[PDB]
Amino acid sequence: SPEEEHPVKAFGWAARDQSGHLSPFNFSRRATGEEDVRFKVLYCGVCHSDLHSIKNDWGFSMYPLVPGHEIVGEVTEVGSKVKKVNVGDKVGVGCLVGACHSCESCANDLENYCPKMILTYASIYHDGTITYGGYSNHMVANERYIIRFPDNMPLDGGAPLLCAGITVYSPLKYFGLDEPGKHIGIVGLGGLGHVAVKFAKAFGSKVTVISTSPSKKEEALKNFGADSFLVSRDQEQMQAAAGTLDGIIDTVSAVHPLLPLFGLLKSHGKLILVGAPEKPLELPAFSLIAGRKIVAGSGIGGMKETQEMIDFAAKHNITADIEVISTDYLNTAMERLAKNDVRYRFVIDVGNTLAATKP
Amino acid sequence: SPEEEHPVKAFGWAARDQSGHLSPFNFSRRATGEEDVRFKVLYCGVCHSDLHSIKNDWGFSMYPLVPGHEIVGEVTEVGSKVKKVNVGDKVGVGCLVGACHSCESCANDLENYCPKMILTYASIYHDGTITYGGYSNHMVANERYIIRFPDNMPLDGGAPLLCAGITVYSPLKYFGLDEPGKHIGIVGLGGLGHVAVKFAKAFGSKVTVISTSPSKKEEALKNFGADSFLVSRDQEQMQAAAGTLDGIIDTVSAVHPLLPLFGLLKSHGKLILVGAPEKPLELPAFSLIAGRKIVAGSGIGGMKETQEMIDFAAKHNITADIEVISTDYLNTAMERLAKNDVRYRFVIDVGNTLAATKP
Ligand SMILES: NC(=O)c1ccc[n+]([C@@H]2O[C@H](COP(=O)([O-])OP(=O)(O)OC[C@H]3O[C@@H](n4cnc5c(N)ncnc54)[C@H](OP(=O)(O)O)[C@@H]3O)[C@@H](O)[C@H]2O)c1
Ligand SMILES: NC(=O)c1ccc[n+]([C@@H]2O[C@H](COP(=O)([O-])OP(=O)(O)OC[C@H]3O[C@@H](n4cnc5c(N)ncnc54)[C@H](OP(=O)(O)O)[C@@H]3O)[C@@H](O)[C@H]2O)c1
Ligand SMILES: [Zn+2]
Ligand SMILES: [Zn+2]
Ligand SMILES: [Zn+2]
Ligand SMILES: [Zn+2]
Repeated sequence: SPEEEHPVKAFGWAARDQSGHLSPFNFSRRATGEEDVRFKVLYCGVCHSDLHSIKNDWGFSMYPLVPGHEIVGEVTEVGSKVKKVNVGDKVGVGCLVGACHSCESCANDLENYCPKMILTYASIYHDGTITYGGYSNHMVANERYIIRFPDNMPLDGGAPLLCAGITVYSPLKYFGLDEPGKHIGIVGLGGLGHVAVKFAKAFGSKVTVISTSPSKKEEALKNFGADSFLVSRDQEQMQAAAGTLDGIIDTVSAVHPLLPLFGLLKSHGKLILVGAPEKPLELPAFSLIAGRKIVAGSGIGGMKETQEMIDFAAKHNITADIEVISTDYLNTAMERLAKNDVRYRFVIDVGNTLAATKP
Repeated sequence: SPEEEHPVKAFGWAARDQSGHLSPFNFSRRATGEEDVRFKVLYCGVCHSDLHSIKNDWGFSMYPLVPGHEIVGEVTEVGSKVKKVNVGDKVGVGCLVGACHSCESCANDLENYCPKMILTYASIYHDGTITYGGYSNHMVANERYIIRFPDNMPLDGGAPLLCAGITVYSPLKYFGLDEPGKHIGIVGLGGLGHVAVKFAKAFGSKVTVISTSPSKKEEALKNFGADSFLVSRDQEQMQAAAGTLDGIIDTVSAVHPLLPLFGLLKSHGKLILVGAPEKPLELPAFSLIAGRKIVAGSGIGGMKETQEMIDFAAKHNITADIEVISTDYLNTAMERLAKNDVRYRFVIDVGNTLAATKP
């Protein structure tokens, strides 16, 4: 049973089937190994991936499932061989908790592209046990997967950077879209989306937000500093912005038309997909052939870059626009997320509200 | 009318509607300008694009339509300003006959990606008249679009290189798939596909052919030098070749599964689409995200590279494997091409059979 699997008792909220209903769940975590860092969870951002997972949208879900991979907390214990962290330090854990550490990808700081990468939740750890996420009281992870939180970085506002942040920061850098002056488009002004605008602006790029929500126009332009706001619903407005973007970061969580997006790209432009739709997208061959355009994918980021990303965010005072919620509000929050009703990221105040939900 | 539009009478075969039925057609071409090169058409390869066009598969077809853009012939007249071409020289014309010549793309020898590029047929020329292709008695084109044919290359066997050849040569070079030690896959062993294998091997790469025709195995391995032949519908064979390719050149002219192709690619692999299916392809976001893979498109090539391509082909004794046909066999040939019944490129013997079809 989950409660007896490991020596240290743990408590959190989990889903038991694809209805995705979350409720109190008792389990356990391994003892602190020599290279392990144990910490009390203070905050955990809510990623749409969490929603996809509890609902089994991708079909890769095993239950019971404890989601959450934008975890921030305070160190309570460290193994005898830990070097970069001390008890009391503020740390975080993203989407990864392990990898093989013996392949070219891992050697090149790309644990995220390791064929044996281990996800923070819904995966199998090196000890053969299921991984449980951040919607819980405490966490333990190997030092290589521990992110050191900057002193000038709010614990709640910076939590989403652990997944949303690195996921958009990584491709902007890798695909050479972080050049000042370049025109970058962001599709879907949601969790990853609004954070992507912030990073793009910090890199000095001109940003165009492509959205299905006219109500987000003022916030996109006046608060996030987007240079242009396009409603994908408006074919008229889209055509007027034809061939204006050097690259696009698409964060849409559902199947959506790609044709219009390629139209916004300049010759040789790049469309980067980071959203994880449940089903395949439509790709018009002509959209790529005419202008030698590219469509690529990107997943989170390696551990080294994740730390570099949070260090950059702290220097540029970048944080997510969050709505802090109590643990018992999780099911309502999940429905609001499904209905595009959050501006722009939910963050669970685990440290102050989880304990009270114990039956 | 086509016959009165220009001063020089011309004769060829054209389609009048989406049925694609080809028959004798009288038209005309402009007088030889100061920078123009006029030549008698000796051969014209039959590209599947010709088939797509006459059947109006893409919807951009204007009728009457004279296809053909793998044109080879002998110069009969040259303008006073022509610098490198002389009467009697063997020359060729590919998919392009013009561009703006005042933009960045043109300046970078990429007339093919110029927004005002002018296709050899079914386009509008600088004088506002419709362009007619190589299924005709003679051709006239500005010197910048004239390819100088190498002395050691057959006029018929080399004709297909003008479109099929440059189209596969360009991406191999551009996406860095032209190096020994690289394992490349070619999807669809047809007109473009078989020439692609030849160039790939000439570059020194290891080549895997992915086909739906098992009868093509022997020719692929024995004649073209492919190192591996995979039947795309054989899941077991495809599975065993998982993650072995650095890149893939997809020439398929119809909708086909991309998921299996992504499976063959190594991490960070590139899938290059050159085939032009009318309907959209299915693109699973996870196929790109898991491994940071790319799908790109490529169209023919610029004039500078087209000349470099044919020179490279001549140096390596590369030619298309053709079936020479008489002009009056065109409708039967189009039916066979539609049914994937040619090994591997039809080439019209215009110089010896076109005139005979004049009533
Ligand atoms: N690959 C990776 O590494 C990675 C990492 C984290 C998350 N993801 C994935 O990225 C996606 C977004 O996550 P979030 O956490 O950013 O989600 P979110 O907060 O729900 O934001 C998605 C944003 O997209 C738009 N959208 C939703 N449904 C749409 C539809 N049917 N058509 C067009 N636009 C639609 C909305 O923006 P508008 O109101 O502006 O239209 C919505 O605000 C999820 O699929 C998630 O699993 C991938
Ligand atoms: N973008 C550009 O610059 C450019 C330039 C020239 C041509 N093209 C386009 O490239 C495509 C190929 O032209 P070709 O002239 O090379 O054509 P082709 O000679 O007909 O060859 C297409 C080859 O693909 C495969 N194929 C056909 N139907 C298929 C199906 N339903 N499923 C899977 N494979 C299929 C067959 O190979 P197997 O027998 O091995 O399966 C066929 O031999 C056309 O769409 C053409 O318009 C693009
Ligand atoms: Zn996430
Ligand atoms: Zn590894
Ligand atoms: Zn062609
Ligand atoms: Zn131009």
